[PDB]
Amino acid sequence: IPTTENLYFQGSMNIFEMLRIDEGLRLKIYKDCEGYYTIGIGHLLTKSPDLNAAKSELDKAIGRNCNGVITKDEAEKLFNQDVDAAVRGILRNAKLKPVYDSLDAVRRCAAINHVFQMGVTGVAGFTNVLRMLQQKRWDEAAVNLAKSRWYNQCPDRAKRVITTFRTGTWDAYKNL
Repeated sequence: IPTTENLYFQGSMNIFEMLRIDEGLRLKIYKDCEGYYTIGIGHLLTKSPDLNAAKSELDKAIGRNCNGVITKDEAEKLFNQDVDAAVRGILRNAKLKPVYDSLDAVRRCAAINHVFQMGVTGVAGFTNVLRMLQQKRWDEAAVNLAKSRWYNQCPDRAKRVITTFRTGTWDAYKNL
């Protein structure tokens, strides 16, 4: 039985806290599970193997000379920008918006997370999953998500998102 504290947990979770868990928080340029230069909270700098391109993109995104290092406040501002971009990317897209609209609040967070991670065209190409979600076929959607390269090449970053699509609860984010 959920305790009073347990019942409060869902109000502490939102898309920012969700992606923060999946992406982590790093103040220095690093390589993600696919070897792509990344910083902050899952901000992909470039797909280039050239660290110099990544640092260039960094200074562009932050607006100062960073030399590969940012502050927590800066990470958070960039993260906020990226979350907004993912939400906007869903809402303007004729394929993703109807699916998003059909989902409950927690699965909506999973959708924004999915888009943040894969980008709009990658997600919008998941024809079967999108249909399953619209039809509330949660088990099937989750099994199909678990076939994707997105999940399989980097399972720890995607696994909680898939669980959340399956359940529409925050359970995968409890007890880290």
